[PDB]
Amino acid sequence: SSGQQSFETFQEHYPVTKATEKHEGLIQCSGEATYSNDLPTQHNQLWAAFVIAKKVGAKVTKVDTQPALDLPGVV
Amino acid sequence: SSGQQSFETFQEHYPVTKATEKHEGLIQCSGEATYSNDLPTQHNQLWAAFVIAKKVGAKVTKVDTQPALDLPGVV
Repeated sequence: SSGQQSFETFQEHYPVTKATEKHEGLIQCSGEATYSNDLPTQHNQLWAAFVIAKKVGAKVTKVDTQPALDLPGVV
Repeated sequence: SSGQQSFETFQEHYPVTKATEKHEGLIQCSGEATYSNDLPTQHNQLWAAFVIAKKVGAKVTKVDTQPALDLPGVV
């Protein structure tokens, strides 16, 4: 595969209309850049996941959490 | 021991000139209030302490760190 790019730049507006690397390009590539879940480990942190309904049009009348809570580390 | 306080308060400027509790008062007393060293444990964190000179007007000609770096956990 290959690409070609054709465009104009205007030095008289520089740095605007200049073709540049991304503001965060290097930190993105090095793994320095942080996202939401890159927050360090907090003491007593837990993780969440949804419990879902699978029966369209039905109503949930009873929920048994015991099989989940029997696993050590489920809170 | 005992104290007395005498002061004016100006209802027309309220809440300016009102005698109130501190903005942070309850969190300061509960231990919810955070100061610089209440920042959570960070991964790979170390603690610093100063090594000090004890001989005024002398020059330090040699530093032997090996007795310190011999202790596990000194980096």
